[PDB]
Amino acid sequence: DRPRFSFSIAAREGKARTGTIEMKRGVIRTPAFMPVGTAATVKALKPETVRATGADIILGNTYHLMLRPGAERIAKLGGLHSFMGWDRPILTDSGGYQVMSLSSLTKQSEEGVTFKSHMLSPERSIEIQHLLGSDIVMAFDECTPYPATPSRAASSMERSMRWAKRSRDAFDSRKEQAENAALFGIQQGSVFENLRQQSADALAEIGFDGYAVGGLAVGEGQDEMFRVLDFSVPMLPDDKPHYLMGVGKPDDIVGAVERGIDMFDCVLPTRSGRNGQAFTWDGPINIRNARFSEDLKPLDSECHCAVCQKWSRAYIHHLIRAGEILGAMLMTEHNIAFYQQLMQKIRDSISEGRFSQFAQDFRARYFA
Amino acid sequence: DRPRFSFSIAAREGKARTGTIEMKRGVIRTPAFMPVGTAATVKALKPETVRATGADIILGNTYHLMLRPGAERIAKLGGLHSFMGWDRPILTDSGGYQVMSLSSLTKQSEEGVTFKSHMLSPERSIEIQHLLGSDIVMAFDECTPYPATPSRAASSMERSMRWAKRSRDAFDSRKEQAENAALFGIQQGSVFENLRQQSADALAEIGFDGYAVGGLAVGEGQDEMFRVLDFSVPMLPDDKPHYLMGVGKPDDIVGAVERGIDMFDCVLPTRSGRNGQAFTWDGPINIRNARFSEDLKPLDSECHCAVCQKWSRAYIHHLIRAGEILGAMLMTEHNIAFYQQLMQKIRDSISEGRFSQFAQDFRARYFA
Ligand SMILES: O=c1[nH]cnc2cc3nc(NCc4cccs4)[nH]c3cc12
Ligand SMILES: O=c1[nH]cnc2cc3nc(NCc4cccs4)[nH]c3cc12
Ligand SMILES: [Zn+2]
Ligand SMILES: [Zn+2]
Repeated sequence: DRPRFSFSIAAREGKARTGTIEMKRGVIRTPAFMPVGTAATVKALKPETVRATGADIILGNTYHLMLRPGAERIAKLGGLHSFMGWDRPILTDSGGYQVMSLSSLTKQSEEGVTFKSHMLSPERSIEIQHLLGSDIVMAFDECTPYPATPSRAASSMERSMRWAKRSRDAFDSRKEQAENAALFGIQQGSVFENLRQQSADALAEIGFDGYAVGGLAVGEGQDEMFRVLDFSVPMLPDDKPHYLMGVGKPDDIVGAVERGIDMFDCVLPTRSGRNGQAFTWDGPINIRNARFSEDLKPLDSECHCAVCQKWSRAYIHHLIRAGEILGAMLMTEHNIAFYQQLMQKIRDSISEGRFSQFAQDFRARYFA
Repeated sequence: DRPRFSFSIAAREGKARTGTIEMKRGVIRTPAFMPVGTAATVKALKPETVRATGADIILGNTYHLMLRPGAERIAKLGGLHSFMGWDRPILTDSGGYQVMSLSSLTKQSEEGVTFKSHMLSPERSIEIQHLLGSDIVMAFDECTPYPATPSRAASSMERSMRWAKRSRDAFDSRKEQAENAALFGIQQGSVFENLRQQSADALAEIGFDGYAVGGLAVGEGQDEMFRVLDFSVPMLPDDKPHYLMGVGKPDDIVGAVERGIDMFDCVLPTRSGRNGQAFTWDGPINIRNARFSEDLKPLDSECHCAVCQKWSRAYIHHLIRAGEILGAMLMTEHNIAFYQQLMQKIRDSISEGRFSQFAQDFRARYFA
């Protein structure tokens, strides 16, 4: 039987790593991309389809779920896995990020955040994630807005570290959760090296199963994000997974792996898929464009997904233009599959010591 | 290799029949329910899922398709079957019914109907259905509104019979179509027995592969519809399929089979599914109802569909309330599967000479 949590690194190249996270509900191949489940569903996909794309784990947003059906109700119904029909690992977010993003009349304090649906404390967040039956639980933090002054970034980071300790204690106080789930801490500090160091030190002292880099992908742009990752990731414990929250575009993922990131999530493949954007190895295309109206080729010429085996650009163009549900289904399946194929190529190239070459080849073609 | 068209009756009970239609693209078990494909998709379902429910044939609406992408474009892309990924038979409607329903500034004449997208003649309709690559082609007719005076019903029916002859000639003039597809005529005459007789006589004189009962399910109600079917269906050639257009609710289907109907279509399982209505053997339920919020039972206790094997009422309730695409997917798959299971029970009971008993048992439970 698999352990609660075991991260093993099988191969390395520079700062990049490939390996596995073993958990009770399954094995996660790293670097990993986690499709996002909002409101207990990866939009427009049955869980079996999500698995068919290659996903080992999904991210469950807790924000909508804690509102409806409610964490308690989901617990009564047997937990999130049973509820939505996904039996593999689920990483849940804390709910606090989207509270700041989607709620109104929010009021912050040292205790937590109070909000009106469109009080969430570290303790309540951990409890909600428990009630959902989360496999990987995120500490409740505060994502510092960008740009931030050094003073405000420091104050925000310091609060987040206090909340990280509270998250740790709440998690540990619940026997069933502590024995069956894992807990990740989140590094803050904006773009400031000294604050990032203090945050990493605080998190490592508390001790977590994995470490996220927070406070990025919030408007700073790729150059600045990469610059911050350059010094921030080496501050985290090497022997634990590194999770870059909310990232991202294919090129962002490749660059982040080059800098030591092991885990990713974003709504981009799902959300932009329903909007008409399809990822290809020659860069993204918008299937709504009239140039695809009679194009019999698949979305991507090399993609192994079921959509590219069966349907043409012309048909998917028609579906998206017509507002048909099947359009969203096909675009989303392809995009998630593309992301998983990207992760597989990344893992294989690191394992073979040719990831640097892959990154170069990928960029040359993707941006040709 | 299968013939262009062969209808064989394997068993009978009263006016009810069960058998098969053999065509080049596949065999159709009768009595048959045809899921409706609007804009080249059965809403929220991949074709493989439509087939998995038990469907042998789908109905392709031509109205939206002749507007976008256009019949000519679909022909250039290889035809409707290739376009949407359904390789089994497709019955196409003439496009005229929805022109009267969905278009504005329509102008009728003996030549056909002129309309503004939100001239369609018998010849153009048959050509469009050819360009789509239809297996069963519907004659272009006029659905007389209800109620209709005897004079207006007569004039409308007479025009429809003239259009039926024009449809026949257009179909026969095109070698590829005449050799590979079938053509159905449509009986009109409103609720009037003498006009129904004249219409049946006219259609039989022209000669068709199958005969539809038109002009019903247009507001008359079940009692009146059944009364008209009582005298109308026996007027049609016994050795050819009988198709009741636009029907319908499960009880309507059962009663229509009792009166000699072999083929059905309606948007009810697809459309009402997305709205929240789920069919069960104990009658329809609306999954949005709060009473289902914590109900762990499947949509129906006996249903063999994949949805009822995997997901609870509680989950589907949540999805539909949240406006999630997966909600529409699951509801539609179940409803279409329910309809196919109904047709299977009908076919089996006729084959076993116990259909009368089945109809009684069905109604007693469905309306309990
Ligand atoms: O520090 C963080 N803490 C907890 N959750 C996060 C989620 C995050 N998502 C993004 N970027 C993606 C976006 C989602 C919505 C606006 S930007 N950056 C993120 C940072 C954090
Ligand atoms: O005589 C007909 N001719 C050609 N198409 C039809 C389609 C039909 N669909 C219904 N009823 C279902 C409805 C669809 C829209 C409003 S009622 N009745 C129908 C009658 C006809
Ligand atoms: Zn693909
Ligand atoms: Zn079912």
